[PDB]
Amino acid sequence: GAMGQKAQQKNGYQEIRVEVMGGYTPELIVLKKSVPARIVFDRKDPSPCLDQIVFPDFGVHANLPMGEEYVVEITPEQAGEFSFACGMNMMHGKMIVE
Repeated sequence: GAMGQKAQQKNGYQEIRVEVMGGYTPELIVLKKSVPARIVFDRKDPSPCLDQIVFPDFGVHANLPMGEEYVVEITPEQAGEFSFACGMNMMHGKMIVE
């Protein structure tokens, strides 16, 4: 039942809305390669483990505003299995670049 979510392809860039409520809604986000992609993190739950988000495969660390959405713009120049989480051995977020 662990199905992934495909991001929407816009005019030259991709976008995906990740509903943050007790965890990450889209367990695995699928995106293309060599294309600018933005991840929209909508904070619905004021969970402490969801206060900050860091991409260990991109080197991007940002904070999420409660009651609002924070977008992370990245450029996947390599095809493979990527991931995102908060802290270390916690949360669950995967990304697949074609």
